[PDB]
Parts: sequence; structure tokens; C-alpha cells
Amino acid sequence: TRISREMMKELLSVYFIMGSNNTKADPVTVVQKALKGGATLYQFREKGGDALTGEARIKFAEKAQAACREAGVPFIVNDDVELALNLKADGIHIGQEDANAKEVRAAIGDMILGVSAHTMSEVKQAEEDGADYVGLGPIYPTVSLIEAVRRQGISIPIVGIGGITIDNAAPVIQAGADGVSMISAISQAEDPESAARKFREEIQTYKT
Repeated sequence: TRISREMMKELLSVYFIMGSNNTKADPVTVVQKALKGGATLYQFREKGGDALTGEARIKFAEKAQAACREAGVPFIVNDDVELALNLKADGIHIGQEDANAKEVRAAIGDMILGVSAHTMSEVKQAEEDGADYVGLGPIYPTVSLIEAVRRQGISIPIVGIGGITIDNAAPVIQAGADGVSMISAISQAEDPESAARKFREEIQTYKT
């Protein structure tokens, strides 16, 4: 069956997102360090400018997934449905533009489904479409909507994203989010493992 709302919320705590173009260091290493530091979920997001393509992209994907497995953390794929199914990913994340959430939900069985939402109505449609969690943002220039969502009684697991750092994360959890997702705060950090750990501890505190 679909993931439980309870387990989904726990997984979103420290949601690390990364592609090879998000770090000048070794990508596979930054991922291993983030997992070792305490990231609770990882999203493979290989896109934008100068991202890996073809076989090179697939190898990074398989290595990133292997690291998630050994660390016991779910592996989530951004956008690519075929890849998610081929690699047997733990789930997929999609945006509003190039994807029909309802059709994706039907194609992935009980895999975790994430959807980027930007409006109150998009949050509601994502849940209705079958999403297990919604990614809301950008929160910062890289929480009022989050507060508004919870105020109405919408209980879908929510993860904040967009310019989140160890110093502005707390307000996102207090607003009602179930976790924070980040890219550079960890991928570009001088000590990725340590950055992940701080986040891990910070979010624990505010959820507790």
C-alpha cells in the first residue's frame, strides 16, 4: 500500500536534493557524506545546465541509489518516471508543468509521490491526485502559505524548499512543515556531513 502519512512526515525532516552540477567536489561523495551526517531522504535531481547525460547520468544515479540503500534512506527521482521505474526508485517527485499527477500516481504503483505546489489550490489538487507529500516553496530567495494550509486543516505531509539554511529552517517547521529540503546548504558546504548533522539535530528539536 501507499506510504503511511506518519512515516512520510518523518522522511521529510532533512530532505537533501542534489545533482552533479550542485557541487564542485565529487558528487557521489557529497551524497555519501550527507547520508552519513543524517539526511533522512534524498532526491536525485540531475538537470539544468551542464548536467550529466546518458550513461554518465545513469552511473551517478545508480551510485547515488546504492549509497541511499546502504544508509537505509529512500531514493527519490526528480521528473524521470521511466528512470524511477527502471531503477526501482523508492519514489518520484514532479512539478506542475510537465506532468499529470493523477496519471503518474497510476503508473508508479505504491511508490512515494511528491508534487511541487505553489498555491493553496495546488496543494489540495496534489493530495486529491494521489500525492504522498507536497514540496512548497520557494520559502526564501534561495511560510505564510504553510501556516494558511495548516490553518485550514490540510494534513498532507509538507516539505519546505528554497533558500533554506541551518539558520532559517526552524521557522519552516514552526509554521507547520514536516521538514526542510535543501541543495547548496549541504552540497556546497565545506563539511557536507557536518552540515547534514546540524540540520538533523535542528529539525529534531523543533518537531519534538
